[PDB]
Amino acid sequence: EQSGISQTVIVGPWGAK
Amino acid sequence: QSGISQTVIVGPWGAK
Amino acid sequence: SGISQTVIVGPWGAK
Amino acid sequence: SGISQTVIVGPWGA
Amino acid sequence: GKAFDDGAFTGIREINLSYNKETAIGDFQVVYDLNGSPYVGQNHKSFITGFTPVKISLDFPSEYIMEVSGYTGNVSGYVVVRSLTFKTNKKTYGPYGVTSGTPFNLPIENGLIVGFKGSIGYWLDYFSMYLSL
Amino acid sequence: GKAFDDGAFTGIREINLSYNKETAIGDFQVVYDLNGSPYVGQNHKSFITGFTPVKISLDFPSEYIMEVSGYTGNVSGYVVVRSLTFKTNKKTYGPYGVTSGTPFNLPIENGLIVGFKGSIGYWLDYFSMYLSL
Amino acid sequence: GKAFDDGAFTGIREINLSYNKETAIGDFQVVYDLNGSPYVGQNHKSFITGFTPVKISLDFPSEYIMEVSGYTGNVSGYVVVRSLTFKTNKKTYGPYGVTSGTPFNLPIENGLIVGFKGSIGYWLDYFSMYLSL
Amino acid sequence: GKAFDDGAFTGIREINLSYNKETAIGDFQVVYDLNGSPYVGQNHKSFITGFTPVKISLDFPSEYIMEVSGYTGNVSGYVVVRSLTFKTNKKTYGPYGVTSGTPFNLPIENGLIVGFKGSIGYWLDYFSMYLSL
Ligand SMILES: CO[C@H]1O[C@H](CO)[C@@H](O)[C@H](O)[C@@H]1O
Ligand SMILES: CO[C@H]1O[C@H](CO)[C@@H](O)[C@H](O)[C@@H]1O
Ligand SMILES: CO[C@H]1O[C@H](CO)[C@@H](O)[C@H](O)[C@@H]1O
Ligand SMILES: CO[C@H]1O[C@H](CO)[C@@H](O)[C@H](O)[C@@H]1O
Repeated sequence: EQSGISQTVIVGPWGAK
Repeated sequence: QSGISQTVIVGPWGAK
Repeated sequence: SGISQTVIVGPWGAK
Repeated sequence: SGISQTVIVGPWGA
Repeated sequence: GKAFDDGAFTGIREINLSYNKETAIGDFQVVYDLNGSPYVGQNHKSFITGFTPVKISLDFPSEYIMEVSGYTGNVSGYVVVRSLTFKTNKKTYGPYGVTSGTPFNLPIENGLIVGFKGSIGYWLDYFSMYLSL
Repeated sequence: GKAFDDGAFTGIREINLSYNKETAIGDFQVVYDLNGSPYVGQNHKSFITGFTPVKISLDFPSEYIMEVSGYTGNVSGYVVVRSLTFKTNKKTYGPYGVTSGTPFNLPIENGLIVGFKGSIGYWLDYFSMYLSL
Repeated sequence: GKAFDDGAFTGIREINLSYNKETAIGDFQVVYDLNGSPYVGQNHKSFITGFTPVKISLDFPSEYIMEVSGYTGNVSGYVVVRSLTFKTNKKTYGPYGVTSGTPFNLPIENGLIVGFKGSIGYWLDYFSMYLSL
Repeated sequence: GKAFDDGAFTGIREINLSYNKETAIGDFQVVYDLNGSPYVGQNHKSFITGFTPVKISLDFPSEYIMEVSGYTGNVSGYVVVRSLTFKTNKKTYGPYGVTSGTPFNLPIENGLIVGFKGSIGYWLDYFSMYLSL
């Protein structure tokens, strides 16, 4: 599974879960 | 550029 | 996964 | 700086 | 509310949000940097009016955000983002909103914020940030 | 007291810390994954003793931390991390310590914590995390 | 010639280049993916015309380039890129151009090409690639 | 041959390899940097002897590799790595081994080589490189 879509680190979410 | 690899760092928490 | 990934180029040589 | 970076390989050619 | 996801970019040039001192954050929009060209992100609008607009124009690329902090809490029964403060290497923008409730802070020691995603109904319900080197 | 910086690794196999219900977090040590093998991190110890040790053994690589949170507050004149909580995709470990003071939380939507840095005197004064894909 | 730098994106959806069986690569344009939506890149054109245009449409995001290779050589006294071949996890596109001169190849075991830069005069003189997870 | 995969690190401090001009590259071993500490990688040994030892001691972190190039070709019926050359921002080390066969080159504009993996029998059969910011 490698996708052609580049990944990025994401932090959160803050607020309603 | 440095010859040292870098990475994302978050914080600090606990006072600056 | 729980394993950090890294870009890898190659291989150069056989296969 | 405020500009994101990325690994770059090359160049190939002249 | 309506979920949004700007995606990741090369950096941040300007942030345009709106807030109400008695409620929470409303509109949220960002002009990112996409490999040297300003990228006008879509405006993510609150379903209601009544907010005060704020324009945060950074001196990109020398100026960049080093910490994002704020407060979450209930408004009309909804857990929302009530306040936001953006701190860069040059100055502090905010607090915008209502500084009460549960605080939160994301200090960045190394790296950059390069995108926002979240959800907005009457207010900003929640948000997340893309981080990169 | 004494600053520490483990730097970055490939993942996390185990966290070993200690705390005291009268005060705050004391020792902190991590067994990291380094390219498929365990790497035993430096043990960062409090200058004092009398703490309760706890071991957090993660089922690496399937289990990984998705959120870190806790409390910071005054302890005999120092503002330190009084409590820590680690939530993985599998379960929650903690709270360890005393849940009093102002809270903080780092939820991760994509990526991994791959290292820890900070400072410990009598207690854990502060800490930062390395994040990576 | 004219130097170009597209910068980095989130992936590649299409490559449109042109070549001439007697010389080398001429035009080069990429339709990138930018956060799930197409981003039409700048068309980097030769100072001359008469080339054969080619379109490489990738089944993004399932299909992606795994190896780029080709040839550099002399054309009227200039060392330029005479041929290119893009191999994805699904097929091979090319060779386009004259497969003569010195070969080069960039196999990628893990990661993605997410941008291009280089320079084009009468022909593609040289190029580099942005790589990312 | 016997496969090897050192994995990824913080940087490179020294490379210890061996070669034979009649044949190809033989031994390959690397002292990497692991968060400020030298990490002695395992010595991936050729099944046979008679090689000429080469030590490339980099002035880390000031000095770092900017390009790795070489040649692949047949020796006793096996397609292997016959030669290697390591160019840094300060010096060029090599070529080690005969420069015949199919050339290859990996120039790096931005980023660092941070690991090596491959396979060694009588000679280096193939290898890949970990790249990172
Ligand atoms: C009052 O309800 C609206 O506003 C809240 C708060 O923003 C949203 O959570 C909700 O889905 C609706 O859009
Ligand atoms: C009592 O003082 C010690 O402990 C505190 C709390 O850890 C540190 O901040 C301080 O520098 C000393 O090391
Ligand atoms: C004929 O000269 C032009 O074309 C060559 C090859 O493309 C370039 O190198 C050069 O600078 C000019 O632009
Ligand atoms: C003599 O054979 C050995 O050496 C060659 C060249 O390295 C390998 O390809 C092969 O599998 C064995 O390990």
